[PDB]
Amino acid sequence: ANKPMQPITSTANKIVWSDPTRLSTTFSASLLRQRVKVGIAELNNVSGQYVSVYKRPAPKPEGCADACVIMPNENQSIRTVISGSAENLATLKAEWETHKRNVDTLFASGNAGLGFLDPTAAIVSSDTT
Amino acid sequence: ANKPMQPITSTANKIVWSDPTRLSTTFSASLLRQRVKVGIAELNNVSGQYVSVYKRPAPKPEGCADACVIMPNENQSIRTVISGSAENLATLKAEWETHKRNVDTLFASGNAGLGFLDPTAAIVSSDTT
Amino acid sequence: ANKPMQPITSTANKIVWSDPTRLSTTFSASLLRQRVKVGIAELNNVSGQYVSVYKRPAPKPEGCADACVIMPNENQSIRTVISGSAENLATLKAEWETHKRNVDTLFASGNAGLGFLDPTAAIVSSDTT
Amino acid sequence: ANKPMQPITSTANKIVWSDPTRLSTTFSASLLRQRVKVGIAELNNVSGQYVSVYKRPAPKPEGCADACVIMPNENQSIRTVISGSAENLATLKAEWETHKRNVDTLFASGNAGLGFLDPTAAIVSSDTT
Amino acid sequence: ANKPMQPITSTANKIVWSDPTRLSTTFSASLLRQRVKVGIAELNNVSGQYVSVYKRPAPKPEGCADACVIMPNENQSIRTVISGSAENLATLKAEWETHKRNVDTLFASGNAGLGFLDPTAAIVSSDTT
RNA sequence: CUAGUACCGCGAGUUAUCUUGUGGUAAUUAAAAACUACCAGGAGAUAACUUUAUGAAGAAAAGGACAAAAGCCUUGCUUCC
Repeated sequence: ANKPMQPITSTANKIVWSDPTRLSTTFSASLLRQRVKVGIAELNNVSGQYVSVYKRPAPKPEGCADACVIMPNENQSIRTVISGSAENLATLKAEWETHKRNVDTLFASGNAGLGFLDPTAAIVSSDTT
Repeated sequence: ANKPMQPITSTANKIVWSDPTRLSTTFSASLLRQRVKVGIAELNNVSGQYVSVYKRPAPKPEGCADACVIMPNENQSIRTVISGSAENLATLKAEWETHKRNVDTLFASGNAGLGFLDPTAAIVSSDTT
Repeated sequence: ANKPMQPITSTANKIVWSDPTRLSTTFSASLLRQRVKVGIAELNNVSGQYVSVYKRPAPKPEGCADACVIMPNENQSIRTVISGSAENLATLKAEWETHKRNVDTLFASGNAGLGFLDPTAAIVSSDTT
Repeated sequence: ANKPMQPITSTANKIVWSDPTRLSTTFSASLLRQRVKVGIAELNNVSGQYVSVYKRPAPKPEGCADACVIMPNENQSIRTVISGSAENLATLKAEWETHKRNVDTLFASGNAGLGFLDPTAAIVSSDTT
Repeated sequence: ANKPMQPITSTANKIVWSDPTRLSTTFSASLLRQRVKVGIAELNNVSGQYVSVYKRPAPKPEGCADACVIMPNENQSIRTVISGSAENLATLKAEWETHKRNVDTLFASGNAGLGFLDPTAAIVSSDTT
């Protein structure tokens, strides 16, 4: 039951969503479409840039029930860019799906968030046996 | 019990742990292997430096309960460097054990931390009778 | 038991012990008291340096050995420094055994003295669960 | 009873005592030994400077005590210098004995502490009748 | 049952092992991967430098092992370099296997180790009849 | 008192972090009086680099004599620093 956003800046190359209850949080997606001559063939390349921004209150040190004592907000941001030829969209979606698993198995379930990299983490590619 | 730290940076020359609860707490172990020349014999020397760091906020003058403002924190650092030939590790451990007791006599049980030195403390060497 | 040392050089800040039978073995403790001031608080910082020195003969020809080979000697040293304010000394002692515990589980039980590092070793915090 | 101090800095001339509970409380003694000649005979004069320092917090309460209003300390210093040849040390102790009573009359029992001189106060000499 | 080693230092392109009992013994594996351009047949090349180092004491005089006399150890080194395209690795393994056969002919079975070269020994090709 | 005895010092620079806090930049103030935002900056603690004490090591490419070279030298790079 997440709060849905509404578009704010609608443009042929950029749309920004923001939450009515919390105007601070945003999610903006921008596309840059380009035509590429990779070799003896002309191809249409697209680079979609998706960024989600959230301003959250700081840790709120313990034993501080007082309401109007207010801390500043840090910067929780996530940026993603997807670059690939349009005709290879079907196989590109496989890349996006497996990219999520690699990040999740390394950061979500792993400890990459705290700042530690696990060389023995098991990550796999899109290609299957 | 105690919350176990988890490594944040790992390297064959140094490893740094940190408390996931608070990142200020730190315990870093570093090594410096060295090949040391003695009389017609070559011996492998290892010098391991171990540092434990804690940020403790103020002494918090008692009487009144703490108002919710952060106290500037001081550094409580314990640094330990152990140097010796690798092959004499068996006897160096005994030297480490008696070293712990000697410091405990001066500091854990004495008033060394307050800045006082007792020239009558009982100090026992690694060699036994 | 172990042979006690007697004080050698009683200085304003440094006292050095030494075994009467073996003058090579020493245990010197030096104190440095500093006047440090933090936010609206006056602190007495104490940095205690403790050095344990032992000169150990070489591994001694393996296989066997007589009682007249007398190999050269090599330096075994252990230095620890304890830095912090005396105002919160009682809690400063808390990480001392924790620092003792962390090094023991990493160097005594482990093989860090040889030159190895164990990124998966159990390192526990001073604070309690 | 009274909490004893421990020596801090030891020197051939000066030794400083400080209280473990209150590091600021201080009793320092410094001696300057010198040879002087008056009746074509050398005399070994000893000058002993004794200083006692305490930091009494000024009378903070004004009806209101409160948990943690902390207002600064004041200087309470007592310095005594004892001079005279060690040859007449036996009678010089009696001089110290008399000096104590004379000061006690003016200050300990009288109102010299308030800042008043009593001309008719009873003052007696070391020499007895 | 040969003694197993564990890695000493890790690097992006270098791993070394050493025996805990004897730190002198080492085994270094270093890789160098580089992009090789060919006649419009792109290839990936690797260069593996494998070094085995042993410090062995010089041979004691014949007919006497009793006397625990230590000769200064000498350096024994075996270094191997493998270069080739990763695509042709499968047949390159046969190259390595054949290389062993030729060396064993001169070195192990033969006496090329003593400094004597035999232009008669059978040297077989990698490919089969 | 002064051959000695004995006594004294332990530190460089740059950068960042924390604490203290000298001035300046403007505000309320007739005001750089004093609180505030920034900088410079005296001081104490910590971290990184050149280099100090005193620095030391790790070859793998190049040139130097030479066959374009390696082995004899240094430099690229790194380590506590």
